[PDB]
Amino acid sequence: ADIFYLDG
Amino acid sequence: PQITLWKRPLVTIRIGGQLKEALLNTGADDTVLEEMNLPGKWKPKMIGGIGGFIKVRQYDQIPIEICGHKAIGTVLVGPTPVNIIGRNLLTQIGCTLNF
Amino acid sequence: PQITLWKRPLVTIRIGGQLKEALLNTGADDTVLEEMNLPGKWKPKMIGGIGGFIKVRQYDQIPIEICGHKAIGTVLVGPTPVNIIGRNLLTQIGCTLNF
Repeated sequence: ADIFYLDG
Repeated sequence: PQITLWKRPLVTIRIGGQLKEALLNTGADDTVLEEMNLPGKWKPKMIGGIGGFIKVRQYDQIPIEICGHKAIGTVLVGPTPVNIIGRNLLTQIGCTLNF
Repeated sequence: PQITLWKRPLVTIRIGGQLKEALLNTGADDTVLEEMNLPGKWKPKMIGGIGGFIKVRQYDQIPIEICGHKAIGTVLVGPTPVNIIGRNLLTQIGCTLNF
């Protein structure tokens, strides 16, 4: 259940 | 295909006859789409990411075509910043990381 | 290597003799590491994920060894729940998605 999308 | 990473790995997916752009995301365990209507039952669920936890709706055994490749699995719907294809479906279409 | 996606694609990274484990993350624009006081000028930045934004310190031109591959580039430091290798560095080491 872990979603590491990152918008820099 | 082979997708390089100079740009975001955004691809076209087909779900419920709808076309959408989604991000191929090796950092996501699960697949999360922006708010939409999907049929069948769903189970309320909580997930987390870099800035904490969100509420989503979990749909099971949903067919999705990703760059033409067919998958059927779990799709979460809620307030994701972008449509995200996660490892649960990446594995189904045979996607790996290579260097 | 070829890394499958059945499990989280975790790899060993070295930053200045501190060696940590990081997620190879095609869904991340940037590279973000937890807890470390690395050298040089840094600029505040806000980065967004599922759940919202976190404040990080941006360090430029930082060496990082990833599975024997030499990477140098921008490294963000902040309260990320997991260490993340982003597209900025995945490109440098020749990493692609393949299916």
